Amino acid sequence: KPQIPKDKSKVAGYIEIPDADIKEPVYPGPATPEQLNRGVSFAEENESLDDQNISIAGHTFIDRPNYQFTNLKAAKKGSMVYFKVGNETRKYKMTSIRDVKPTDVGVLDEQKGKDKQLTLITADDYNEKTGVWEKRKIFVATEVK
Amino acid sequence: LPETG
Repeated sequence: KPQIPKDKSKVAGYIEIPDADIKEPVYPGPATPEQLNRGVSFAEENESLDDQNISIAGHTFIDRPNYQFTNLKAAKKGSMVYFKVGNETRKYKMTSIRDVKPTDVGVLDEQKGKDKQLTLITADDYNEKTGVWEKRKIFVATEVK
Repeated sequence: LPETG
């Protein structure tokens, strides 16, 4: 089964969202500033490609409109999302849970039902004291299967 | 949880 590298400097996959012109290599988590400096990365260090919900975080940087997840808001309901691993191209469609604040604006959409999903997180303003990206917006995509 | 980054 698809495995995420132990070496944090090695690419684990590729994520693409055509409608938003996003094409990025995905690195192992957790998503710290160093990891996001490398590219978008898995949310948690213990993430698994066999999980029902796979989370990937990406930066928002206005100096570079098409950098990582800066242009993710351009991906509306129904937008195709491609997650490429070594042996498969997984396809997902953006749901109505998009561009929403992590808490109270939106929550568990399919984390338990309706199948496999990808949770894309735009991250900004990392707080070293708490280990949290204070500025976050989530986008949930469900597998086309 | 939804998650964080």
